Amino acid sequence: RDPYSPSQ
Amino acid sequence: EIVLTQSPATLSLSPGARATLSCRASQSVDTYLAWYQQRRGQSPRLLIYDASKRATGIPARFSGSGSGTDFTLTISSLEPEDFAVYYCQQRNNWRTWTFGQGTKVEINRTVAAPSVFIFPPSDEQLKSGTASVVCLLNNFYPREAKVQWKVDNALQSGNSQESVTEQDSKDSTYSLSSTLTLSKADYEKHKVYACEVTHQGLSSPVTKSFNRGE
Amino acid sequence: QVQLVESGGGVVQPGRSLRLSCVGSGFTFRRDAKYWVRQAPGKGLEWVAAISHDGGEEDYAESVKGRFTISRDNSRETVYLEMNSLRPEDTAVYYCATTRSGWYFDYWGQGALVTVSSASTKGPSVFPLAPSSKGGTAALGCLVKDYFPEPVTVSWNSGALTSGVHTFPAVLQSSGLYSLSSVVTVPSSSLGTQTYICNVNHKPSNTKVDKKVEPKS
Ligand SMILES: *[C@@H]1O[C@H](CO)[C@@H](O[C@@H]2O[C@H](CO)[C@@H](O[C@@H]3O[C@H](CO[C@H]4O[C@H](CO)[C@@H](O)[C@H](O)[C@@H]4O)[C@@H](O)[C@H](O)[C@@H]3O)[C@H](O)[C@H]2NC(C)=O)[C@H](O)[C@H]1NC(C)=O
Repeated sequence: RDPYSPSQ
Repeated sequence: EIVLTQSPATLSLSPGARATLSCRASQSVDTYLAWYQQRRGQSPRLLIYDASKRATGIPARFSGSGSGTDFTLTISSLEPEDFAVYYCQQRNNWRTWTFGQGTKVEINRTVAAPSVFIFPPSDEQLKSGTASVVCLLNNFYPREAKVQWKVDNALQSGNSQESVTEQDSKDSTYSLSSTLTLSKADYEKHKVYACEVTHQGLSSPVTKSFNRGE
Repeated sequence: QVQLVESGGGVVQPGRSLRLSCVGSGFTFRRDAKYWVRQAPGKGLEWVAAISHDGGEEDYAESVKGRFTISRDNSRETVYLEMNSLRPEDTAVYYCATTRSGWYFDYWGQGALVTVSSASTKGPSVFPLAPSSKGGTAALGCLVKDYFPEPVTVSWNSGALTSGVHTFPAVLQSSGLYSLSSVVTVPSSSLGTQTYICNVNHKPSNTKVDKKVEPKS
């Protein structure tokens, strides 16, 4: 749950 | 919190030499570390990420290594464009990104002592109520230089400012100016104004001075 | 390819607000987080703000938290930085950046300069740095004092003299005004064989000053 990981 | 620190402040090397830059994290960051290059007057650009992966388009002479708390950026053979400032970067607790304080890679050369010049304030400026005294240190290497202002043999502090050029594109030297700012009144209350310069290329500190009104 | 273009920089007085914009092209803008990283003059890089791909998450450095607001409009491929309650130490080049994973700043903009100061626009006074008739090289120059904002340009003899010229970076004085020196070193025999004129231009105040520099009586 990385709040700043890219959209999937 | 996690603090990154970099070493050395200045790395002085010849073109074509191998450069080794260090980055230290106050706690382990695993291999989550990036390196950036910032050439003079240009935006930073990503070189290495995840400690050792090259960004797309980055030449093979850049490599990264390390884990935990100690990391290295290696430039196998320096190119002219590689003389720049390099930053490392990490990210802790998902919501904070931090940098090291940067390492400057400069062109190494032989020691060159500065030639020193002192400039009294102009009569035009004294008619405005302010006196500026300028000391010039021309074409020296290495960067470290100490300038001290003396007014009637009294050492000054807090009333001078220094400015330095970038390494000269021809001889790789620096030049520096030191400006002493006094009021018209304070300037007229003293006689001898001296600039004392200490530098590695000088066997003894060089003093340039003038007497006000002569 | 990936490109980021900032806009909105300028001079602003302390306590006022300024809004920066950054438009992306050549990639899917909505896919990744966006960031602002700033660099004070002569200083290192300082991350400022971050925003998630859809704007659901935002975070800030403690130095700007409560004063800055980062936002994005993906339909316009734009990320914004709203800066309120600006302070002189907020003076910096502000870079916008995008990521491939959220961890690193994979691509950077060109930077936007923000100068926070209460100083009013003022042209410089130009004073000669006259050589003294007292080692083969002689130094002369011009002192360009008390102007705002940056920059000034200095040439010598309308650009005909460039060898030996050093125009130093400006210094910010405690008055809020800038000052710099521009100096030239020449062979000692050249002091009498040539005229030396510094051409100073300060466009923000439309100020032009030409100063002939000669040894003083
Ligand atoms: C970056 O630039 C620096 C200079 O700004 C470099 O430091 C200089 O290094 C040179 C040589 O390493 C020093 O010059 C001389 O060194 C000799 C020693 O070499 C003697 O070797 C044999 C004995 O084994 C002897 O037979 C020879 O005749 C040589 O004399 C000394 O004897 C001299 O007195 C002189 O020092 C410089 O002194 C030194 N400068 C400084 C400021 O340290 C530095 O190496 C450069 N770095 C890189 C990575 O390129």
